[PDB]
Amino acid sequence: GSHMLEADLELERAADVRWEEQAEISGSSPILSISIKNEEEEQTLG
Amino acid sequence: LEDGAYRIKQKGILGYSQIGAGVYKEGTFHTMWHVTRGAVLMHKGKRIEPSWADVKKDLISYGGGWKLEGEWKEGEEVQVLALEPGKNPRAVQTKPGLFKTNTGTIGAVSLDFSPGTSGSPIVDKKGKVVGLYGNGVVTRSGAYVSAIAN
Ligand SMILES: [Cl-]
Repeated sequence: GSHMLEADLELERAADVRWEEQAEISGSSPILSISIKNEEEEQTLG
Repeated sequence: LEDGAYRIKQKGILGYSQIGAGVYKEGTFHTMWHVTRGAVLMHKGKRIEPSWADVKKDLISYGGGWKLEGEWKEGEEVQVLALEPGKNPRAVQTKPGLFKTNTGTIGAVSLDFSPGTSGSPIVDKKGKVVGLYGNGVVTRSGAYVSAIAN
């Protein structure tokens, strides 16, 4: 076989695991993410 | 790796695609079997290997046994901390339901996010993870739901 990995699966940290108070108030809330990140670009790792 | 919720991205020639998500807790990364199928994961040049899986529950952990400790109880609301492809994280509060299946009766939330959200944590008011999004199961009524509890 090959000693190289079949697929490059990478992890990228995105959020703290916690209950979000704003979502309890309104039903839904964006989780402020970080500088403040205004948009997720899927194609780039971080 | 620090504790938290992560995206899982697969490289190809056009760049990364988000195939799912998971949770790092107490040294262990938790995600869905259907997402990685046991494949090795990388984080910032560090490899992590599969340690345990339950294909029937659609669960797999890397670098240790299952650490998630939340237990949902009927009537209680939870939050899906959704990491969808192309979107910043969003908390969505919802009340899971009980559904009948051939195997028994389960607690489940509606499949209201991208399939690429699979692995995102569903948390209780204590901030504990009661399950992960994206374990699609068929109910007796012929609905697909996202199972969290037996
Ligand atoms: Cl937990």
